[PDB]
Amino acid sequence: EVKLVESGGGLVQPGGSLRLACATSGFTFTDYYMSWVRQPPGKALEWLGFIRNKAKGYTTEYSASVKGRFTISRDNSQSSLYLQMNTLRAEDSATYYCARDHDGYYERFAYWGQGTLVTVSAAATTPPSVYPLAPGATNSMVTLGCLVKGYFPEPVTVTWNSGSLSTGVHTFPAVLSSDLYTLTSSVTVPSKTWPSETVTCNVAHPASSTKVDKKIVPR
Amino acid sequence: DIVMTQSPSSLAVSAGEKVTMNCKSSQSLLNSRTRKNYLAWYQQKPGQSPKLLIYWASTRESGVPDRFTGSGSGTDFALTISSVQAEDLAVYYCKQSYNLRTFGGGTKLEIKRADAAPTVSIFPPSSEQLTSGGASVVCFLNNFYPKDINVKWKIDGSERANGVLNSWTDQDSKDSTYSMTSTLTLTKDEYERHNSYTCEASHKTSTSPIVKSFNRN
Ligand SMILES: C=CCO[C@]1(C(=O)O)C[C@@H](O[C@]2(C(=O)O)C[C@@H](O)[C@@H](O)[C@@H]([C@H](O)CO[C@]3(C(=O)O)C[C@@H](O)[C@@H](O)[C@@H]([C@H](O)CO)O3)O2)[C@@H](O)[C@@H]([C@H](O)CO)O1
Ligand SMILES: [Zn+2]
Repeated sequence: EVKLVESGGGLVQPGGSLRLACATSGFTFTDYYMSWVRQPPGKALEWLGFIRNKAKGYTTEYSASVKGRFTISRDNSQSSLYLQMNTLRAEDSATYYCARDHDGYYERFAYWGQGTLVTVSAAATTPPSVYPLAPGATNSMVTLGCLVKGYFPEPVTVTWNSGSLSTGVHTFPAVLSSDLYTLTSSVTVPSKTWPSETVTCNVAHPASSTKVDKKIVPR
Repeated sequence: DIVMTQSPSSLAVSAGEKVTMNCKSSQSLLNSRTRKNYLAWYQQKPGQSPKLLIYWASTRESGVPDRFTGSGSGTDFALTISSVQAEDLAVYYCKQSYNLRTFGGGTKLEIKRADAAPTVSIFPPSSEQLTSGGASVVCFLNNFYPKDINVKWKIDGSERANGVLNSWTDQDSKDSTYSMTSTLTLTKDEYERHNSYTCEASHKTSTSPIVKSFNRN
């Protein structure tokens, strides 16, 4: 099981600086180039740089867009990869991936991390309020939701019954208004299963270390 | 400077049908030393990380279905999907690794399917939000096709458009539908001055609008 995991992402002031991390495992870290790739929400992937393998001296190269301003390093005893970002602007706001790169032969990014989201804003970390969307109607199925309102920055995660409600879920893209995000998540279950069996939304906002469970009770 | 450019920007196609998308390089990606074209294709499903489909232009990565074929040489490349499936909804990226690395702008593949009508659900403010001074009325238009749709909010039989924010989802990977939220945000005070709250979904699947409403009491 090759795994790549980015961390260090979150809210940063414009002009500020930030270091991201990429933890790797399940392959000989030292034999591979590793690259960093970013992506503004709704936009395209931009390659930022790589660091070569052992055989090639762990040397770095950068794209013209961030060259002289971003810095890649690796910890070969830990199988870790870093990106150091300086003098940030809102253009730098993006999900950042680390990807396994060249091994000396293959020309592919065979594996990618899940990405960590960076938001460059003077706005402040605001935790979310979480509201229960309870109905009542009737039908053979019933729809419930949670309203996640007034948080900053992105992202939040929403699960239902701790992930054991996986189908019938629609989590909607957040909308920004007056520097705050609001999104909702819907779940559809058999009318027969609710409210006999409980339905709970679990919302997380790691920027503010917020964790909320919200049980959906009949009004 | 190797600029990568992709075509088209977006297209929809029915399941079972064939898709070709193109990738152009500002110079040849043909390594003369190795006789391989350094061009890779990555598939990025909604909310997912990119995953590798093809490398050296035509080489399928293990696990990838034969439905996907990478073709081309020099400056012009193509990812063809022989029989498109509901799960192929994604943005596709080509990437050169001949002078460092550079991604194209991507092709967004959407899936055409039969028209479908939205399931509409309306939700009054929670007692929790109310006591804090706010009142959000939420309406879910779920699992409809196609994406173009209209919501009208009616308070006490009168249309209102202030404080209505709407949000569409990506296409579903299983059934190729869209869903959308319409959220009407009031103060508790305004919410209490009126008694009837109505969400109206108008969509090409019907001449008659789907209406969901609740009374404050
Ligand atoms: C620098 C002397 C000449 O190097 C070559 C040549 O370019 O003619 C290629 C060189 O290839 C190898 C090797 O040493 O076996 C393997 C090859 O796959 C690469 O790893 C290269 C380099 O390490 C460069 O790779 C990169 C880079 O680091 O910038 C990244 C790659 O993904 C790709 O972009 C290459 C690009 O295609 C240029 O090569 O650049 O090293 C080797 O074949 C020697 C040969 O022994 C003669 O000296 O020739
Ligand atoms: Zn009024």
